[PDB]
Amino acid sequence: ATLLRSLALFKRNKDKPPITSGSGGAIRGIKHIIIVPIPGDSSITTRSRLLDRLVRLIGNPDVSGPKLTGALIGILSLFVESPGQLIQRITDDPDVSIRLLEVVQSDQSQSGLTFAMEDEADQYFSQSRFGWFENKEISDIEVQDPEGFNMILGTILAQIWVLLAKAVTAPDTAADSELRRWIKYTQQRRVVGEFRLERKWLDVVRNRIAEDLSLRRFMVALILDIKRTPGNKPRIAEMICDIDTYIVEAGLASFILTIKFGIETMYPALGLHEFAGELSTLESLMNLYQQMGETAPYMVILENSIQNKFSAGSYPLLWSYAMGVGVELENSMGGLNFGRSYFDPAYFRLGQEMVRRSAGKVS
Amino acid sequence: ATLLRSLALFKRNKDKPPITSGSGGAIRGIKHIIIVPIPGDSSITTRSRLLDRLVRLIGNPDVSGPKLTGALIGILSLFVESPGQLIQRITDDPDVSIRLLEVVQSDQSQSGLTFAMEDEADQYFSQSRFGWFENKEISDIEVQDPEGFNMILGTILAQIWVLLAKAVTAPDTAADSELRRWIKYTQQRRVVGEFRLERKWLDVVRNRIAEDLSLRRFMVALILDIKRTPGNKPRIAEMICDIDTYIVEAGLASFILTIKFGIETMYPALGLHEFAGELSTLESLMNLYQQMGETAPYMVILENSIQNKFSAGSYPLLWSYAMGVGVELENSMGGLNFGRSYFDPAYFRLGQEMVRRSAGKVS
Amino acid sequence: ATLLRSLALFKRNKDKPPITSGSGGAIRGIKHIIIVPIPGDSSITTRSRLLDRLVRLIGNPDVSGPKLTGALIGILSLFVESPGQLIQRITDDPDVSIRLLEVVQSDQSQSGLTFAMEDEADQYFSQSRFGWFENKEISDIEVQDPEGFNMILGTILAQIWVLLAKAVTAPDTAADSELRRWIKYTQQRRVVGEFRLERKWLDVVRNRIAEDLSLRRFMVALILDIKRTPGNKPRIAEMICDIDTYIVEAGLASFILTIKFGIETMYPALGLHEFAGELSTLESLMNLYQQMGETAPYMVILENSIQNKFSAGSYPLLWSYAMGVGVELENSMGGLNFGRSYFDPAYFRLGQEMVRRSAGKVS
RNA sequence: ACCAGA
RNA sequence: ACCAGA
RNA sequence: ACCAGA
RNA sequence: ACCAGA
Repeated sequence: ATLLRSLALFKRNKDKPPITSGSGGAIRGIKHIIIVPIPGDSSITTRSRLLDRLVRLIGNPDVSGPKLTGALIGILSLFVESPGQLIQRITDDPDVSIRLLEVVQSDQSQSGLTFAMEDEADQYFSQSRFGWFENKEISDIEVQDPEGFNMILGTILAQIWVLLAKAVTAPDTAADSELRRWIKYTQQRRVVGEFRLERKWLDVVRNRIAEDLSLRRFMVALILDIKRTPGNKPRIAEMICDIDTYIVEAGLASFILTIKFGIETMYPALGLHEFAGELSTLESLMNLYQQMGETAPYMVILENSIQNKFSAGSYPLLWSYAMGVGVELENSMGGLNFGRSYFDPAYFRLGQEMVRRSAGKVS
Repeated sequence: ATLLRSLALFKRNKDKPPITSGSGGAIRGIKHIIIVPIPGDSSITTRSRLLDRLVRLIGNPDVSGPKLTGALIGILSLFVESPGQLIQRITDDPDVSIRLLEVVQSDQSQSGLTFAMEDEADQYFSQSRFGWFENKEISDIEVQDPEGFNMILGTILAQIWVLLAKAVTAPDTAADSELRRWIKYTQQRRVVGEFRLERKWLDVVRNRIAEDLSLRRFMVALILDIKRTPGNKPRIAEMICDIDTYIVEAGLASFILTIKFGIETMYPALGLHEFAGELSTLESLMNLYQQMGETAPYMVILENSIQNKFSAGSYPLLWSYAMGVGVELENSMGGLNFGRSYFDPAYFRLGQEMVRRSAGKVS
Repeated sequence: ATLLRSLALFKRNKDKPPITSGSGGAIRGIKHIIIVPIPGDSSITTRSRLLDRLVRLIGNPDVSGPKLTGALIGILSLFVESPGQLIQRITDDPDVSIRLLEVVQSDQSQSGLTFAMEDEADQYFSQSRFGWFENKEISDIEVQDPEGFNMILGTILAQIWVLLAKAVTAPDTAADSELRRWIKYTQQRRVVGEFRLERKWLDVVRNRIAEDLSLRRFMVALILDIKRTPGNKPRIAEMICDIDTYIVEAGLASFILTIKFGIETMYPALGLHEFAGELSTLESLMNLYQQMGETAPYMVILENSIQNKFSAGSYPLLWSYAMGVGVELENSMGGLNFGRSYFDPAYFRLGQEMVRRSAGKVS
């Protein structure tokens, strides 16, 4: 029986994360200065004016790659006291150097904001192609109370964080799903229902989160910082960690649903010998998933190299069995597109057959 | 059998609370000064006058967000000696900074109360839209005896704490349920039956408890402080912990009733293989429920991010089975609305069928 | 079988008493000075005169809340040497501060008693609405022998302690039950049969014990001190612990009779699966009942928050089965009112059917 | 909450 | 999220 | 890569 | 040495 433990150790080394800290520092890329307009000063009034001048900055076809990513990092961190020590706390991206600039309110400037460069800010912040709210009776969302801005900012962030859930997996067919979360935070009284940003504003951001990678690394790594906050989180931060249950494991559902339907049901069609090698390369992917730490449900949001390893192509037979168990059990699995060049529908029909045979067949 | 314990550890890490104390302090939100008018001095007379001038403050359409929340925190803590060291004892909310001000009685002021700012208090405390008692022959509820005020304050609090039970779950259809608790504390002689605040006063408060989150964090976290009081509690505090049995787990009844009817009855339709994966993701939610501590029955009152995890959408088949067992056993389960996009009524009809088949069928 | 012990631990934590000593001291209510006229000096004569001037104080419509409760605490502790070190020994109520004053006899005062304030006592102690004995040929019950006063005080206390048995559960229909205990202590020669206080005197006290809560906490917590007295108790104290067998568990008979008829009979209709979940939430209420200690039969006399947990609404089916077994077995169960909004008479008729089927049907 | 209990 | 619970 | 998830 | 592998 010496072949067995020599086989299991063979799959616990080729299916092992490589050890690190071997690069001396000659892998770091050419940097890229990005511009994140942080809120200026203690006062609430200028950070509501900053949010107003930076939401309509995004709804603009004339904004670039870095100017839009720095605009989003500028508004995804307005919910904290002193956002400057949050951006440099979170960003460990090696391709983007944060050069973040303070924005203070003024009555001299055209937009109303200067940089702490009085009119140079007006070329930073400035009709049928400007993205804005759906109730476009709105002109400005500048307020002066703290709990007003806390509910407006919580409304704007709650429909940028739900973009992250399927900006990279189902970008085009995300419009119906993300509305069902907007309905969720409206009846929870988390957000205000009036201030729904339109299809064209969100399609700027959803296309942006999909097309660059350092914006997603900022959006993921602050979520991981929200989770570590021990006590009662602040209420926008609780909302971001509430949206997070839709963002985790988003793009690993050829692996999560393989576990949920192929493994956990335990039909008699797992003792097939053709699965016996593929239950071990799925056992080792569950050992690998929990030793990657808290960055493991985001491996395809962060789009690292290790999500090729959790792909269903390494277990093409036991995955198809789990799609057969999956679409026969739930109504919700009927909408899942599983179109791959390794499908083998003879085990998909064997997956459905074990469910239909075991209808009233208590084990 | 190495796949089995590798599977169970996989569900005891993705269904695990994240470890904390990783934020250095850069998550804390922008603060918000709130105004909680605490009772002034040792004497009973000014805290009955404070209760009188602050109940009718709430029945007013001209009061704001923070002024109403500070009015409620002002009256939900009048039942203790020195309420100032209760508010700063309870409030660990990061979005609200308590600036609490002492209120002393006077004969110079219009309302009768000054701040320890003689007439500035009159703009703080001051007909068919002013909410007040149903027997609106009442003008004032200022008294001078201690046991009188102890019964009037116990009457006002006992119909604010029953608002919390379903302010966030069934806000609109709470009017018939909360009356059945008002009838309970009338025949127990806990409250006085005359001083029933009307529909329009309570709909200010029930809408308030629903729409902001730092008021609920104060209402929850003093309940958790009432429970820790070892000996005989004071009688208003015993009443709050008595109302508490209706506030606990309020919004988790897709999980509590899944345990009560799906699990604990133990019909032969739990050995279905389609439930075998969903009895383990319900076993791990019972491990998670008791290691969250004493803040776990209030997770949807506090509206944290972990009540998405106890949702019935993660076990959509075994939940529907338990609604089928549930509505067939009790008359009371017929009023429960369970309308979700994952219902699958083929197991709801299988849930009813196991009850009807097992009518006189002792195991 | 890992779901089973994970289920049983889930019900031994949500159905668990919360741990205590977490309040630093900021729960304690506003105090309330009460006036308990203790007997003055060693001599027997002034404590018989104190009892005389304080029984007719209670039969008076002009006495208040605190003056009546302090009058009752004044006479419920006359049976001990030095009653002053009994009141401050018993009262751990946080809402009532005992300010107890010594009463000495005199020939200068109108009532005959001064305070150790010669005429100020006459406004403390002073016809068809004055409650007094039924044989209202009696003018005074002042005596001079010790065994005379020991039998008069034992007569007055034995019809105040039987008020406590159902002052809070069946207040209105207690007049026929409490007479059957007065007949019991008359043929035992415990009391004197002549000195029966009338309906109108006792309806002052029974309404008082029902309407305030700190009087019941004094009446309960001295009963618990009577029980701890090791040797032969004094004879009035033996009588109070003799009345106590009617005061214990008074208001828990939807739980005691559920145990007595539903559980202990062990008909074949307990192996129903619909009861199998409700025999475990009744098993855990028997674990909870004996770890609450010696204050557990008085939880609804003390009216704490934990008697909502022993309510029949948490086991609405197995309770109705036990009312069906109950009213079919005894004549005495026919008088029990069990009218609740969770009755489900299909198991009440199933409860009666198991008794009628098992008539001469020895197991 | 409601019965009977020397 | 929605029932009943002295 | 694609579903559903108060 | 030769396949497939978001």
